[PDB]
Amino acid sequence: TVKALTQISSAGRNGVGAFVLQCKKLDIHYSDWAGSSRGMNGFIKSLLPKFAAANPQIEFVVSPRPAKHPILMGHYINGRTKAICVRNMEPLEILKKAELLRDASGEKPQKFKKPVTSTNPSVRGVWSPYHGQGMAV
Amino acid sequence: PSQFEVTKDRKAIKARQSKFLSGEETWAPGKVNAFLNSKI
Amino acid sequence: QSTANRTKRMLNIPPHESFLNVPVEGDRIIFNPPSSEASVYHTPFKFLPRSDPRRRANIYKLFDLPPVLYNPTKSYNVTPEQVEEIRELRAKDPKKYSVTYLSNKYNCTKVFIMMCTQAPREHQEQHKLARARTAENWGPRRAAAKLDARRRKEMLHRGEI
Amino acid sequence: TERKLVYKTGYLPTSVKKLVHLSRQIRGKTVSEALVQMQFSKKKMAKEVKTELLRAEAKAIVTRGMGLGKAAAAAAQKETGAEPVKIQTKDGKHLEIRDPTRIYVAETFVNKGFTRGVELDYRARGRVFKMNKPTTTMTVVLKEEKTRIREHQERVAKKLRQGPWVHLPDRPVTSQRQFYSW
Amino acid sequence: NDRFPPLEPLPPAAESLPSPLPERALTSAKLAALHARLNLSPKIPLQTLARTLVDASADENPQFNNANLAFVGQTLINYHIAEWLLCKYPRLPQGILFSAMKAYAGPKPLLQIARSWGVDTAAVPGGEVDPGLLQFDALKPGVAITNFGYKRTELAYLEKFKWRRGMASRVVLDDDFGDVVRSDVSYDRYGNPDTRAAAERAHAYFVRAVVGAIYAHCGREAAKAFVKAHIMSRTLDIAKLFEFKYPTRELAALCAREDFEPPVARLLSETGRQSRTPVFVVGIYSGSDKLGEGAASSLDHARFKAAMNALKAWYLYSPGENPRVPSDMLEEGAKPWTPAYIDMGEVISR
Amino acid sequence: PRRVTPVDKERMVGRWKVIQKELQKRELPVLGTGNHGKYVELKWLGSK
Amino acid sequence: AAVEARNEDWMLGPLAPRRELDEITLSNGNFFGSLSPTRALLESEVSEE
Amino acid sequence: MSQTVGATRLAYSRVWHHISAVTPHPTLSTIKAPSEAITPPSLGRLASRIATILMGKHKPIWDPSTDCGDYVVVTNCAGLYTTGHKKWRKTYYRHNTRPGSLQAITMDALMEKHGGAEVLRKAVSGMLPKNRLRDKRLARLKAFEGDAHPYKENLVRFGGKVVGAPGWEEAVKAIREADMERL
Amino acid sequence: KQVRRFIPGVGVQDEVDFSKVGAVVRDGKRAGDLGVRTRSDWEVIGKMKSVLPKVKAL
Amino acid sequence: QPPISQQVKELLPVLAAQPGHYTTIHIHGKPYLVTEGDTVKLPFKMPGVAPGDVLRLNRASVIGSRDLTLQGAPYVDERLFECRAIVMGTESEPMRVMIKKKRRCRKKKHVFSKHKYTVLRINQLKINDVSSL
RNA sequence: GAUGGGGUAGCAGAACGUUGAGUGAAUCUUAGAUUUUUUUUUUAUAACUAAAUAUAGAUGAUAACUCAAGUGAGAAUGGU
Ligand SMILES: [Mg+2]
Ligand SMILES: [Mg+2]
Ligand SMILES: [Mg+2]
Ligand SMILES: [Mg+2]
Ligand SMILES: [Mg+2]
Repeated sequence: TVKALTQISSAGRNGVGAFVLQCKKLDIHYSDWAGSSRGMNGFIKSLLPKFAAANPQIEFVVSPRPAKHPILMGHYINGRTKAICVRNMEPLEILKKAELLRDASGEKPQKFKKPVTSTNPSVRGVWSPYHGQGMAV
Repeated sequence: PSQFEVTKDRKAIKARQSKFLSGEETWAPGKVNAFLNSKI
Repeated sequence: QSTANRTKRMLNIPPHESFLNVPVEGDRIIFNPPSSEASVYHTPFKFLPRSDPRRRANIYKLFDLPPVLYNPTKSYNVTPEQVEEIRELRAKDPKKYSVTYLSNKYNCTKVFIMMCTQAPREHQEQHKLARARTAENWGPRRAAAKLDARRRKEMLHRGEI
Repeated sequence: TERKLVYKTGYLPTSVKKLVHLSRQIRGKTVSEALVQMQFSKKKMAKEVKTELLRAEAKAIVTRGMGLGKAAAAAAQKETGAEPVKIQTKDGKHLEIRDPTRIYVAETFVNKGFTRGVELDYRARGRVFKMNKPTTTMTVVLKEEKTRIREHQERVAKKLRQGPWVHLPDRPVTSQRQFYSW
Repeated sequence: NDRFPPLEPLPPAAESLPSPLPERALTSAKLAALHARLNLSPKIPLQTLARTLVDASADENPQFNNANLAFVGQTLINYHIAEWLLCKYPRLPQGILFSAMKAYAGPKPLLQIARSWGVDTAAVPGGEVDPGLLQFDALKPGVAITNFGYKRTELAYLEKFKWRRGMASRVVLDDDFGDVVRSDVSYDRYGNPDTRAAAERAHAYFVRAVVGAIYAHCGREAAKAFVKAHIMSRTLDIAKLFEFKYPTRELAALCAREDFEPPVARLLSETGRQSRTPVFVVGIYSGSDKLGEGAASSLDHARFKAAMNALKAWYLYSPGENPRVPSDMLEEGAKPWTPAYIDMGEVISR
Repeated sequence: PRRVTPVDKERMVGRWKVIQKELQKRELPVLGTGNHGKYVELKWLGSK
Repeated sequence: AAVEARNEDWMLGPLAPRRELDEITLSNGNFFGSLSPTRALLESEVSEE
Repeated sequence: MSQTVGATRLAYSRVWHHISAVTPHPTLSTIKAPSEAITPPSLGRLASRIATILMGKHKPIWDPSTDCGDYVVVTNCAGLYTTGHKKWRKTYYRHNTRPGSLQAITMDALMEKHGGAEVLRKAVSGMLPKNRLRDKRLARLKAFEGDAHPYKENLVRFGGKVVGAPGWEEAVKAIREADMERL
Repeated sequence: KQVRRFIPGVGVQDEVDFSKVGAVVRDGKRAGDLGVRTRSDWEVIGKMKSVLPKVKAL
Repeated sequence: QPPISQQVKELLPVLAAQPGHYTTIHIHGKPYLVTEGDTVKLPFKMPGVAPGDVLRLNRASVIGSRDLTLQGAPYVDERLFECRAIVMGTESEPMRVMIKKKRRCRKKKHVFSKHKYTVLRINQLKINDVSSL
């Protein structure tokens, strides 16, 4: 007799079959008064239009935020955010910072430990002393 | 604290203590601790 | 060690000698049976259908038995008439004509006696109580070990052990 | 759901090193047990702790409504003939609770207070040192037995959730290498 | 007021409507991003992708909601996943087959798929919310999608007196996963086990309606490609869905059915007998062929584990990892169809 | 064109219309401080 | 104290304490909901400004 | 990471190995010809082989933090093989921090009080890492003076044939041949 | 396979699939000149309420 | 092109017929043992790639199954397998500070390092049919 | 497919921060300015995101550029 377990579900592998960019929204805040936003205002007029036209899967929201530095706040599918203050940055520095939020995921930064990350079982199995030619001391 | 002359506030809390314990009075929650518009 | 790079070298384990005898002048396919337990997806040839073309001699060919642990023997020593005798006796006096007494009398297994007849509901409740009274005599240390033994069994049949 | 009273005593003429030991004594005990231990203690502050503990029990009953289910408790169990609740504190002490409204000392800590006074210690060679006369306060958190029952049921569920012990555990291999070693 | 003019112009009757108007979908930046995030064909307008986000609990009209779109998509998802399991694992027991389907096209995975797309929900539905948000009211469970199951005349006793329900009938009466059929407002409250089921249900209907939208606009092949890209692409270990009862009897019944020699357990290896953590490696043979093997810290457990692995090997037989599906013949220009392997059925034992 | 405030965010998600009825039901201010006046206990005593 | 009382009433609900029956506050000697004669009569001498 | 995803139960299990201090060892002996001159493993050469088993360094999953070692049952430790005059001229020392309390004993005198098992324990003990796993690993060394020991049922087997027995290699090969009849 | 991207100096480079080989880069001062879908392109798609997949395809 | 050996043309179908397969790809000479569906986090920022780009990997030293293992002398012939990856994005580590200091010298020089890493997803790993070659 | 990379005494260049000042009768703030905390992100002696607590309309805070210094402390048997 075989009883079925109904607590296990399938897991998604973003990239296999279909790809989905993790960055889903980009909040672009500026200031018409703060001098630290002179570069941000230029990024919104010179480079943001073409950058947004090339990333139609991201939602761009340009809203003023007077009395505050300019920030680039990205929202990710995992539910986290990443805000980068771009005060006193030139337009091309803003673009390089915006491409960082696009290419990035919401996951927290982690030190480099292992290149490969796998969930499927070993093709050759795991070693066992009871499945070889034995060992004589 | 053992030698503080018990004031009138202390004598009033000891009388109520005997009423709640004896069963003469049924304890109820406060109603004048704060004047909230929610009343919850 | 002082750095992660040095720690990686002190804990290094070389690859299997099979992968060390690399080829030269061209590619090569070698037979590398690993010392590991195989998955259930490596279906034995006996479980493959007769149509499945993948059936084929062992890879070794393309290039006594161990001790007995459990070999039971089924027996049928009870007749349709003796089954009725087991039923009337079990219901007449379930205390005297226990399943062990009927098992030894008719040369059967204690299970088969329970497949032919069941004691009255009254005799069954006292059995569950007797096992519950002896359970309350267990301390916290023995009651926890008993529960662990009942969970390992369930986990085993779920593939978790 | 759970009643609680935080009571801070007055300033007692003693030090922290002295009063800390009387606080740790009544910690975890019932108010009745703590009062009996203060009545028969050889310490001088035990008389003050007993007075302050009776004051705290009065505010707990009048202001918070604690310890007001003893009559209804006895009828629930003695008439019914049911078995009271058996729990085990965090220290491991076994208890059999018949009244879930019984007040007990849940938390207790001592705090340093203002300096009572200064005494000059005149020593040899014309040297003078200032001795400080200390004051300290004790804070007791009174709760009902419902809290010890809930906290016990949580520790039991946590132990039952950690799974059983298995003979052959699947311990992980932590080092990754770009080849097969077997 | 004068200092805070509205950001998105809306008529005064906006809040009165249950869902935003269709034309409003043409001014939402969330929709346009969602449409491109899924690489949907331009044949699917934004007004249609907006209709896939309105649950029947937010708009009771047969239109403007997910009801019909989700039903068509559910039939496509369930069909493509069913034929795919019977061609990859033709020996799966019926119970394991129901769980495998529910593991791919059930409310749990579809909830994860909808979240994998970056679809946020609206707090409370209304004509003022962004059309790019999933709209539904978790307080109203009186909405149910049409299915192909029937209500059992003994359902009242099934739930109360624990009456028995067989597996052979779940294919005709119960739903596609074996589940029986038919199993002012104040927001000062917390969640509930019912609101979670209502929310999980809303996300599922959305993923289904997206598939139904692709089918209505693009066609059949486009729908199959979408299902095959976001659903069948997921990973599931079916071996972990097996729970055996007396596996030693089921294996003996299997060998008896196929006319194999009676199974005999043999000790292939052992160490640590008379210790605290021994290792008994038992292998079950039918004659000279090794069927299964299991290693445990007890002789009985090692014998049961060996029989379970022998039964899994029988049930988890797979002709191939990417087998042909009968749906491939509908696509014109396909090679002739080769008959697939049809199993007799799971073993029924004492 | 202007700053996006918490009120606007609630309006986008639809929660604002639910917040108005509650605050109004409890006679609490919606977008304001009301008609209560500033603290005066220290002012009446002569605080500077 | 009113900041501590409003929060306590919001969290406890049916267990809201009866503060009107508590002892006086030794910091000032006043009962619950009671002012001081100096503060109710405003007998404090203020600056000529 | 694929190579480590699976069941590590049998890799971390404790295997019970066996070795006799009297049986010639063509690998650990220094004399390799003629066949009649091959000796058993000398005291230290045997101890170096055991310390490797107790540490688990023969395993491809070895890690020094994890105690993945195995057991080693040693028999016939009364015939412990030694070269030169170690048996009568080697000395073991001992001190307890008290001046004058230096205890000395020769190998032959130590084998008279605690047998050859203690001579082998000291040799293996010094070959193990000096850390908090040294006492556990050394405890898994099971040294006995004769052929009798309480672990004749724990020794690893393959088809009922204990490793080191006459025909244990044929039992192993017979099991692997029957293991290739599968996909 | 290179996805659509924006080069600061050149312009917007459309998706190119070198497997079937076409890196066309469009620059301009209007959205229509960049080679992307605009709000107008979405409005004409929505007004084409008559286009229908062929019955055979369905 | 150099024809495949008969020993490889005979056993490759047996290699591709087994359930699972792994491969050891080489990116800039460094090996990575991966399988279909695995995620690779390279210790460097690959220039000229954005999330969504598809790469064709063509330097594999080992392509094997449980029992069989195909070995190439420098590498395996590209005609025998098809491995493809997709760029998932770019990750970063937390800023770490290395303090360079000598004894009896107060100057503590700081070094701030925050490196970026490109992440790939192996979405295809199949063995081709060589009955035609 | 540029070249270069340890550092005391010491020499040199480029910046950050603190306090006050000018633009400033400026800018922003119950649709929450400011809150010694916590948290998040960004090559980062710094700022930023968010959270919690309290509640100000200016004797509040503030970008940018510039001006001037009682301007940066684990080390003086240093002082309080
Ligand atoms: Mg004198
Ligand atoms: Mg150098
Ligand atoms: Mg230098
Ligand atoms: Mg703060
Ligand atoms: Mg100093």
